[PDB]
Amino acid sequence: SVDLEKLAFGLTKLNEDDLVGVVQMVTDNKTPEMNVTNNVEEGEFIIDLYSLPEGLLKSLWDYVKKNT
Amino acid sequence: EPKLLLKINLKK
Repeated sequence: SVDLEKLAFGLTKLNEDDLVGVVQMVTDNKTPEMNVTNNVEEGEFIIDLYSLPEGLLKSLWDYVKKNT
Repeated sequence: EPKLLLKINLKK
């Protein structure tokens, strides 16, 4: 089970391209219930890891480990 | 109860 606070911290350790890749993976897998905010006008995303399913969280964690 | 929200601002 992914530690969500370590995930959130580790996500900020990615470079710009890899963090965009996180945004890509999340928007491609998102449903309304995962409470992802995407202000399309402002080009900003707000990810609530606590609303993501465990498989996506695991994919994000492995992605962080692979790219740091 | 603490929650870390991750805000990501993209290039426009």
